[PDB]
Amino acid sequence: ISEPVDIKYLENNQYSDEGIKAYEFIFGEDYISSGGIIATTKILSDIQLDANSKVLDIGSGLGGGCKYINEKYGAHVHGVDICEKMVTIAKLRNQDKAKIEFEAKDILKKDFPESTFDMIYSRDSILHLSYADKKMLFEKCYKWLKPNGILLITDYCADKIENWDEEFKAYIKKRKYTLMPIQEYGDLIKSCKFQNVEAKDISDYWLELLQLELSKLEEKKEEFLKVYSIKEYNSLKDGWTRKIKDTKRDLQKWGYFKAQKMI
Ligand SMILES: C[S@@+](CC[C@H](N)C(=O)[O-])C[C@H]1O[C@@H](n2cnc3c(N)ncnc32)[C@H](O)[C@@H]1O
Repeated sequence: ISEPVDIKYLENNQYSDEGIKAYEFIFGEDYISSGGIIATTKILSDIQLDANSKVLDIGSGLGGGCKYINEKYGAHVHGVDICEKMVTIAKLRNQDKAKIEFEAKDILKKDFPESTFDMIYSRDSILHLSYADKKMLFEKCYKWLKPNGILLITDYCADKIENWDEEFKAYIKKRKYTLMPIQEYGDLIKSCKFQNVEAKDISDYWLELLQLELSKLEEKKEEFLKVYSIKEYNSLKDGWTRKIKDTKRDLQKWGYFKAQKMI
């Protein structure tokens, strides 16, 4: 590992208990990333799997994606997340599902046998890894996939650094994200031998999601304050305000990546 993820920093900041619950409010139950179940439905709309398939979710969070994939396809699903408190919640909320497993571990410390998974799936999680660690992860993913297996990712991406301003640099620093442009990210995946690579800019869709997420939040302000704090309310509102502004100027981007292991 080049740059270990700062687990304690994450737990104390972006993924505080209060922060996680605030994300669930804005995205919907079981989700802490863009679009919640809405985006998940769209992202998986072309994917075909069955009850005998095996899927890895890298950065499984509270388990929404795993629940969805298992519900839609009946697949065996294995979610990995570095954050143990999340994994604990994911387990507690999915005790009914024999084909869903969650594991608390840094994905970079996981080893899976060659040809384990029909699909490797990751939603806004790889942004936590340094460039070198992204590359190491993609090389592992290539090994872990079955022949013809699919890698399917959404992730935050960015413009070149010379166009970053102080407020954007501050956000990146606060989040400990490592972002890069979409086509560079696609190139990294290609360099690991993946074929049929698609590296697509879905920022227009991202903006659609952000706008409705924010308007619903503001409509429900008084309700939010009954259960959660004004601090978390303003954190969400200001955070979405800046994401909307920064995607409109092409600074913060949403990338979609699909690739296939071909022998
Ligand atoms: C923005 S959340 C998204 C979670 C989930 N995919 C979702 O859509 O709700 C990013 C997740 O990546 C996880 N994560 C960060 N670094 C990781 C690593 N090295 N290995 C596994 N998970 C990691 C975090 O703990 C967090 O749950």
